[PDB]
Amino acid sequence: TIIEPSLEDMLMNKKAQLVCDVNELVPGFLSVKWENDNGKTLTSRKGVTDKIAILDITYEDWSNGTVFYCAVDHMENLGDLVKKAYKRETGGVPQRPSVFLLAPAEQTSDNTVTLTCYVKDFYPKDVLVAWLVDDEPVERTSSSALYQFNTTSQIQSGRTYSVYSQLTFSNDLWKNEEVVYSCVVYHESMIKSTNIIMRTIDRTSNQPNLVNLSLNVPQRC
Amino acid sequence: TIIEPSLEDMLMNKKAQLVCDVNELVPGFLSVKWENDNGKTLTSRKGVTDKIAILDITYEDWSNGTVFYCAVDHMENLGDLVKKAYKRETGGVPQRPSVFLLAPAEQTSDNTVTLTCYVKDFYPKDVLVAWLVDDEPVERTSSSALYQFNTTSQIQSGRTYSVYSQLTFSNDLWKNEEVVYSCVVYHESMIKSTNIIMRTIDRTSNQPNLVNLSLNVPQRC
Amino acid sequence: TIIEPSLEDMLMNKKAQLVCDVNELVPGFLSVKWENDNGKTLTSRKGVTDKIAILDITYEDWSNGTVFYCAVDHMENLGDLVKKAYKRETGGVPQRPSVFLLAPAEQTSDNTVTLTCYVKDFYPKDVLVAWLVDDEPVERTSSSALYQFNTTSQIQSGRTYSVYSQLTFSNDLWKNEEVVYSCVVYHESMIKSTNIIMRTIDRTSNQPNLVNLSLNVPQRC
Amino acid sequence: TIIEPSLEDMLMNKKAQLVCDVNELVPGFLSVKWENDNGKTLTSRKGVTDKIAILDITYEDWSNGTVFYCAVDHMENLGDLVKKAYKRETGGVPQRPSVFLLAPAEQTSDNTVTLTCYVKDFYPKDVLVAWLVDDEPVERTSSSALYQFNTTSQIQSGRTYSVYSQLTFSNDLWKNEEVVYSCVVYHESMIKSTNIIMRTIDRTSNQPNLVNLSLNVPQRC
Amino acid sequence: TIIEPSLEDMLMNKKAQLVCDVNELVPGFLSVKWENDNGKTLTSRKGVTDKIAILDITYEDWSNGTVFYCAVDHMENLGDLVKKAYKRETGGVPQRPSVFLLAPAEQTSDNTVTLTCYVKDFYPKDVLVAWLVDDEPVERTSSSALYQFNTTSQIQSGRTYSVYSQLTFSNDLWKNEEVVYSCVVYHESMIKSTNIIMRTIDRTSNQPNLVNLSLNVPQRC
Amino acid sequence: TIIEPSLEDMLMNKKAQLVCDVNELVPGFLSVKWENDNGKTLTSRKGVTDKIAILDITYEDWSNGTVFYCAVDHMENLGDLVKKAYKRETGGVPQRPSVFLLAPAEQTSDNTVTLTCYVKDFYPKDVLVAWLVDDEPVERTSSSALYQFNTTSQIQSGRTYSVYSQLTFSNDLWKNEEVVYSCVVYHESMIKSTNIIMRTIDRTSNQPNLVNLSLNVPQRC
Amino acid sequence: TIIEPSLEDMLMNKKAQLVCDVNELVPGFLSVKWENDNGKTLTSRKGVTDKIAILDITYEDWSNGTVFYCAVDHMENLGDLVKKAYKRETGGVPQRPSVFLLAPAEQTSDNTVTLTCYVKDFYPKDVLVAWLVDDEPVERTSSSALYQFNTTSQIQSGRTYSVYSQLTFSNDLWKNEEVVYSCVVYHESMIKSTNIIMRTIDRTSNQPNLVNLSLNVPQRC
Amino acid sequence: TIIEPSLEDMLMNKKAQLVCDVNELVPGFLSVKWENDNGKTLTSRKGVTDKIAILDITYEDWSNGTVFYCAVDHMENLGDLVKKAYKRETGGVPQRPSVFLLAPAEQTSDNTVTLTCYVKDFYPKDVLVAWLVDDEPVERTSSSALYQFNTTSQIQSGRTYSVYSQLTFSNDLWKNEEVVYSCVVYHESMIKSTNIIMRTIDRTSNQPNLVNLSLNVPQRC
Ligand SMILES: *[C@@H]1O[C@H](CO)[C@@H](O[C@@H]2O[C@H](CO)[C@@H](O[C@@H]3O[C@H](CO)[C@@H](O)[C@H](O)[C@@H]3O)[C@H](O)[C@H]2NC(C)=O)[C@H](O)[C@H]1NC(C)=O
Ligand SMILES: *[C@@H]1O[C@H](CO)[C@@H](O[C@@H]2O[C@H](CO)[C@@H](O[C@@H]3O[C@H](CO)[C@@H](O)[C@H](O)[C@@H]3O)[C@H](O)[C@H]2NC(C)=O)[C@H](O)[C@H]1NC(C)=O
Ligand SMILES: *[C@@H]1O[C@H](CO)[C@@H](O[C@@H]2O[C@H](CO)[C@@H](O[C@@H]3O[C@H](CO)[C@@H](O)[C@H](O)[C@@H]3O)[C@H](O)[C@H]2NC(C)=O)[C@H](O)[C@H]1NC(C)=O
Ligand SMILES: *[C@@H]1O[C@H](CO)[C@@H](O[C@@H]2O[C@H](CO)[C@@H](O[C@@H]3O[C@H](CO)[C@@H](O)[C@H](O)[C@@H]3O)[C@H](O)[C@H]2NC(C)=O)[C@H](O)[C@H]1NC(C)=O
Ligand SMILES: *[C@@H]1O[C@H](CO)[C@@H](O[C@@H]2O[C@H](CO)[C@@H](O[C@@H]3O[C@H](CO)[C@@H](O)[C@H](O)[C@@H]3O)[C@H](O)[C@H]2NC(C)=O)[C@H](O)[C@H]1NC(C)=O
Ligand SMILES: *[C@@H]1O[C@H](CO)[C@@H](O[C@@H]2O[C@H](CO)[C@@H](O[C@@H]3O[C@H](CO)[C@@H](O)[C@H](O)[C@@H]3O)[C@H](O)[C@H]2NC(C)=O)[C@H](O)[C@H]1NC(C)=O
Ligand SMILES: *[C@@H]1O[C@H](CO)[C@@H](O[C@@H]2O[C@H](CO)[C@@H](O[C@@H]3O[C@H](CO)[C@@H](O)[C@H](O)[C@@H]3O)[C@H](O)[C@H]2NC(C)=O)[C@H](O)[C@H]1NC(C)=O
Repeated sequence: TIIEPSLEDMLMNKKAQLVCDVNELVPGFLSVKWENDNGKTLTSRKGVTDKIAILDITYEDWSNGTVFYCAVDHMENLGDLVKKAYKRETGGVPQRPSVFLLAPAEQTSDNTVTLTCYVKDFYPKDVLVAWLVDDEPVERTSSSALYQFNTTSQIQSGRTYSVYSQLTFSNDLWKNEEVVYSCVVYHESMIKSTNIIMRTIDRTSNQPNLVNLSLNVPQRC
Repeated sequence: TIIEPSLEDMLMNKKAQLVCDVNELVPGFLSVKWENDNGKTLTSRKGVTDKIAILDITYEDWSNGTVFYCAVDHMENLGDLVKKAYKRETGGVPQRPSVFLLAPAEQTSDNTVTLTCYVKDFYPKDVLVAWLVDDEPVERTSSSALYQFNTTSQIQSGRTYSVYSQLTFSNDLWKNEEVVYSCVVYHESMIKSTNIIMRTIDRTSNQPNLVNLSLNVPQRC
Repeated sequence: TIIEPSLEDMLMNKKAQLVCDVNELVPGFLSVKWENDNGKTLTSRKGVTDKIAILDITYEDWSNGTVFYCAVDHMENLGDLVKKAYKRETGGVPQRPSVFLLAPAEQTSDNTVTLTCYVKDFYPKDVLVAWLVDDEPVERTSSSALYQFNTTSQIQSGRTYSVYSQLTFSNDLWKNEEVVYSCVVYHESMIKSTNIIMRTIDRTSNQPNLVNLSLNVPQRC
Repeated sequence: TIIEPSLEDMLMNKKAQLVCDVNELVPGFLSVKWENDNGKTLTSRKGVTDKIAILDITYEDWSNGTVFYCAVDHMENLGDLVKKAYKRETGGVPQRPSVFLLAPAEQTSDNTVTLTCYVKDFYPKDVLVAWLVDDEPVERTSSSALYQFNTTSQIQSGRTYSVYSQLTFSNDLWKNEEVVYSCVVYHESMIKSTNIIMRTIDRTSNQPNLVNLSLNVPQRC
Repeated sequence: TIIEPSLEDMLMNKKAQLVCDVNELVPGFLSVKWENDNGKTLTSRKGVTDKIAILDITYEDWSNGTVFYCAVDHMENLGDLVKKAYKRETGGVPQRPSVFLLAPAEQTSDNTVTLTCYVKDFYPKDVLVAWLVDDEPVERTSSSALYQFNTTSQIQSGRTYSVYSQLTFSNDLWKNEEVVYSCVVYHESMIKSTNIIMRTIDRTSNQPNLVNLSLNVPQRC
Repeated sequence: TIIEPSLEDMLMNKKAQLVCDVNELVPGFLSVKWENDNGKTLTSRKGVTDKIAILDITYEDWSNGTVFYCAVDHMENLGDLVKKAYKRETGGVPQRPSVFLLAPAEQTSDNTVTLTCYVKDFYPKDVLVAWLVDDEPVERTSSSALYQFNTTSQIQSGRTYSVYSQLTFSNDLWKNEEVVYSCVVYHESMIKSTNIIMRTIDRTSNQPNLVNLSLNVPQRC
Repeated sequence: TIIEPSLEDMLMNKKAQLVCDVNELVPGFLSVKWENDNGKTLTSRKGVTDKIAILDITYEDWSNGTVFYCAVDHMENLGDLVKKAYKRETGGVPQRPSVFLLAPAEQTSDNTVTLTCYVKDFYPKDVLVAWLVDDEPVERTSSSALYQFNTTSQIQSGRTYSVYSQLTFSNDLWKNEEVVYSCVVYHESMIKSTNIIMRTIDRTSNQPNLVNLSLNVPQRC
Repeated sequence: TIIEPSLEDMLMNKKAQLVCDVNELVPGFLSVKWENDNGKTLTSRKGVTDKIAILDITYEDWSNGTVFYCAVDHMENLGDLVKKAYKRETGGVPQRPSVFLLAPAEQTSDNTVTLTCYVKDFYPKDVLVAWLVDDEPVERTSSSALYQFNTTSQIQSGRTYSVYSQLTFSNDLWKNEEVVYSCVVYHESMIKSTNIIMRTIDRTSNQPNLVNLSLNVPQRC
């Protein structure tokens, strides 16, 4: 049995859905159930399949740290109860991440270009990084067959966390057209206002004085 | 009797309040009323004073263009009815503004510095502009009124519009802060995602010059 | 009844014309009148229509703060008298604005560029901003199709005023790169010398420095 | 049970050791065993504890892709056999990775700086990265409480990989006259490529400059 | 008897005064007279001394080319009549000048600098050149004592004219300031919109790039 | 009767010719005469016409300040004597001028270009300015109509003077021939040394950028 | 017996002195003599010593190529006659040289700076090169002891010749004076106009864009 | 009798030959002889003709300053002995020479370009300079009229010396955007010192550049 954490972007609307899927498919299955910590009857809903239980959760409970239980009641497995739990690590006071958007270091001869948004020192583990091309998400922009965004794992030093996000596209488009790309960070520290943090960049508006020199001495004979 | 349009900032959360103030204070007053276009009985609420009527409106009605009526029913003015209306032009497809964040142009001497945020070609006439000093609203932060900001009036052309916004503060902070400022543009062209357009100027570092170098001396032909 | 302030540009010749238009057109009309503060018979002139009253005012009176009165004497409205007044505030000493010419705002998405001329703190409200293409006003050469200019309203911080003005044209003309533009500002604090202040821009300015090289010296041990 | 891949740095001497650890510690344990794919008796050695099996492997087998098997023979678990294996993904050919040193990310809030090393593409999933400070990787009187380094996970696209690694230290050391930092990358393609980043001060005029180098000079004493 | 042309700056207000001074002072004098071409009685007035005749002339007459006559009627010289004439060449249509601001000319030996404003190929011979420091005339400043300016004669190449004008001051103001000096050119052709043309110059305008760096990277083998 | 000062270029050979022309041509003429200050008989010569008197003068007399009187002795005018004088102001002590050669300010659009020569602070007040295209007088080369040039009049500030000289030609030549233009200033402040001061602009090459590199990988610990 | 060619600088005044000195001092001496090619009596003068014979020569004869004879008539050597000759190579039309002034190549800290003047392809072998500092000869300047100058030998390729002249002084003086230097070449092809060619140089005025970088790789152990 | 100094290039192998030629050819000749300072019998060899004496010398003697004597023993001249000597002044410490490559001298009139090599300070007054293109001697497969090289004499200020050398060729080859020209200098105080110059073009934007470098890299294979 596997559970999926509620989507962050939606909980930034004070609502979301916590689904619990069942993996014990080797034997038969009977029904899913969503219960409370005390075992009280917690109202729930049914998903596409009977092995999937959906539960609507508001920001109040999610932030407060309340723990819910998803259980499987197969006729053959009723001898035991796999009463999984949704435990959220709480405590501490949120720390605001420090976002840095780094320009690409690829040279002209290179084939593709990558933009990296790096965020450091935020305590709450859950975060989300998205990208915009000019002012529309890359996942929905018309030009979406040549952009590839990804996010790495979280590296923890002390009580805080840090991650690196990425977005890659062809060098020709980087050096041909003129648009502004933005890395958008969703984090809990910014719930009071905006609910979001952003950093923008474009080729023509960086103007870093530069000098490039390459020396090859073949030493050939 | 004067009405005030709902605050866009909170209407982006799909809810808001339309308050109705009464100006005919020269004679006495009896009661306020909030009705529909057809004159039906439209549920309302009461503000601090009896001359103030509050009405809760969702984004559905506001965007659809439904018109409400606020009326005054003074015992002496009952001969007539000042049944004001809230008319909000609806028009057609919106347009996404193109924001530009223009940097200061003053010199080392001037006592003050000014950041300009020009936002152009947004068809709907409802727009809001805020500023963030480092990551939090400039209105509330460590700055004890050290930061001031004001927005100009709107320009028209075609069926579009345009506007500027300015943030002013002493240049001592400008050259001894090492922070990142940002102009936030609340508009309804991006109601499908984020609901905000940002442009930022980063001062956390100052590496104006860069140099790259490579040197291969293959010692084997 | 609506009044129009005397043109500043004309008043930079120590002459102008204060026109008085009548808005109470729902009933009939009889005659216009231009009087003094004391109600004395102040000589006036007549415009195209009987509802338009022209009054010639010299710089002496306008600067001194003298107040004139325009009245309507309709046969039916003679019971009352809507004796309008023209009052220009004059409490202070002028201040010289610091004009700045900000960075160009290009957008290849629509192939258009806009240049912003910003006027900083100046006490007296009366100001006027015009544009020159090379050495003649933009409204002479090709304004009919290529160039469009506009100016916003004033924003008052303390006792002083600021205003933004813009000029917009195609980016293809931007690439001509053989045209210096210039914004000229008229204001009352320059009456002693030339009545204007000028600033200029050119397509080529504030551009970074880049040097790229590759060398292959084939040595021969 | 759990196995640990052979060290890449050691394997750059054409030898290494593959250790096999046992995790089924809930019941007792009897002996470890290291066998071949066919089950033949493969000579092995014993480590500090009986639950640890060490096997010496040369570069020939490791590169060829030969698979070895580690088995546990507990007196109670003899009913079954957990004959784990060591499967290495081998295909195509090594791809020369390009490594970039990204711009530093200063943060005056806590007075720290971070340098990033980004290895773009490399087919085989095995890679190692180390940081040098004037040729002083770690424990060389500097890496005690001054410099910290970590490495992220692998992000895969198509049939290639990439990774980031970071080095963090206080900005006080970042303001020294000149210090040489390097990011050596040991990859199974015998790369051993060192990329240098330095902070230099212009001599004729004093201005901060950031220099990047890539000496490939194969000069050896 | 010598005549003085009307001031151009005043005539940019459509008014001026043509003075007639008498030089035949060796014998006595009786009275001055200002007449028309036909000898008709042309009204005039008198100045400080009886030998000075003032005549008010408007813009129309001056541009049209009308010629006035100044005569002396000494009791002894009445035998003849020295009927002076004011002839102003009219010719064809005007031309505009192309104003240029040439390079500065410094002298460390004498510790002084000089700025030149060159006007090129304007047809009408009447032109005036004035200087501004920041936005006010040089002749009226706290530093006006240490500012010297002058204009040369007119060199006629073909049908057009050219003349040079300069401004000289010490080298310390030049090095240690951020003032923008401007040369203003009044001329008849540029009369419809504004009466003047302007240019600007600043110490830090055209400079060369310079990069000077040194490096020492102790590798090891 | 009018006199012409001796040419400076020839007096830089310590010899010259002082010609005396006669203007009283309304009546007849008899003979010219060249005398001394004391009226003594000063030997002279005869020019093309009897009304022209030539007198050979060396540098000694010219510099010393000696005067000479040219007189007309017409049979009818013998009643009086128009005994003109050649008075050359002398005093002070020569001051060597400073020469500045100012490059053209024009751009690639206009079809004419101009070079400027600014000579300043020459006390004797006797200068001559010439131009050389390629070490050849502009007036004796293979393109005379293709080059035009005139100098302005002196402007005096204290006891010194200053002048401007201009050389004008088409913009096509300025981009093609790649020659070395120079401005030659004849003055008496340096008779002891070379009698001229030159300033040159060289256009025989165009290497706007120059890079210097040096490597050293000592192979000795 | 040794002869010295007449000075050129003075031959540019159409006069000079050809002196012949006697070296046969081992025996006694009687008298010097200056004769013609035909042996005719050529008038001469006597110098400081009886062994030195001076002969005044004009530029007409010197250019024509006439050969003179200087002879020694010692009482003991009268048996023979050492009738030396002054033969000038006059075999073609003069060719004007092309002079190039080269800026110093010293970078910094070199303690010395050199200025080179290279003359190219002049036919007549006789030429002189001199140097001027702020337009005053180096020999008779206040800072004469701070400057050194020298001229190399002549290298003949075909029918023409070429030379290199040099001027060396301290680097600090080069970087802390802001003066203008100039190399002046005296040659015969320029007798028509100014008798000389001249090139000028200045540190600040001549400053193309440049980049200077060095890289030591101390291979320490 | 004339002698020829030993070749420096050969002496860079610690051996050479000192040839002694005889000029007293007017009378007969008998035999040559090579002796020591003391007159002792110093072994020698015979060249093509009897009048030429060859003597093999190692670096030891040549550097030490030993002086040899060459004598002629003609049957008629035996009355005297013209015992020539080979004395090389060598009393001082060697100092490294500094080599500069001055700016090219382009003469488009003749379509030629000359490069200059300048050796600034070498104490031993024996030096050799060679030019090479593409790492090939100018006299190797490049000795045709395509290239021409020469060297000037030596100029000494005090204890040191300096020289100039030139290489001339048509500028058609100079327009080839990539060729390497080098100076190699042999001198006692060193062994070899190369200095290359190239004529490249900026890759991103066309802008010719002139590069100059001195790769001291041992690079010995
Ligand atoms: C580099 O990054 C890795 C990955 O974040 C760091 O290892 C991780 O360290 C954290 C703790 O800082 C581990 O989380 C938890 O640690 C506590 C320690 O008491 C433990 O009780 C929890 O059960 C949990 O393990 C995390 O699991 C661990 N991850 C891995 C893959 O090792 C590492 O410390 C970082 N090193 C440096 C020098 O920054
Ligand atoms: C410069 O900006 C000003 C302010 O936007 C422009 O004036 C405005 O021009 C628009 C053009 O459509 C006017 O729209 C009109 O609105 C009234 C509202 O009652 C409507 O009845 C008309 O049919 C029309 O839609 C707007 O009123 C007007 N506002 C003001 C204060 O004048 C001005 O036109 C701009 N300059 C240029 C050159 O366009
Ligand atoms: C931002 O700009 C706006 C527009 O200029 C400022 O609003 C203006 O503020 C001034 C100063 O308080 C107001 O002047 C007042 O005018 C009334 C008469 O209308 C007079 O009775 C008062 O004594 C005072 O002089 C002006 O009316 C007001 N205009 C508008 C349209 O609101 C605003 O204060 C600026 N600063 C901000 C918003 O922080
Ligand atoms: C962003 O980076 C992550 C790094 O994990 C990428 O996820 C990984 O993508 C690779 C390549 O598709 C997956 O490899 C696959 O592994 C399975 C066995 O686990 C194998 O059966 C497949 O044939 C293939 O080799 C890898 O599993 C997958 N890992 C995870 C945790 O998802 C992700 O695809 C990257 N996304 C973008 C947009 O670049
Ligand atoms: C700008 O340049 C003009 C032209 O040189 C200057 O005017 C000239 O100034 C000089 C020196 O004061 C005058 O010389 C003297 O004039 C008086 C009066 O005629 C005479 O008695 C003296 O013997 C001597 O010649 C010169 O005449 C005068 N010329 C003109 C046409 O005014 C002018 O002063 C310069 N501007 C400034 C601010 O100095
Ligand atoms: C490099 O420069 C040297 C400069 O000396 C050139 O050597 C000189 O070449 C000229 C060629 O005409 C020689 O002229 C000859 O002079 C003798 C009398 O000495 C005369 O009898 C001949 O008829 C002819 O005029 C000159 O003597 C000679 N000088 C020396 C010292 O060698 C050399 O040729 C130049 N080489 C190149 C490749 O440019
Ligand atoms: C310019 O360069 C020339 C050539 O190097 C310099 O001429 C040289 O000057 C030195 C003296 O400073 C002479 O050295 C002396 O030579 C005599 C024998 O001739 C010897 O007895 C002395 O003890 C001393 O060594 C050297 O001969 C001479 N070389 C030539 C070729 O003339 C000249 O000094 C430099 N400076 C100037 C201003 O010309």
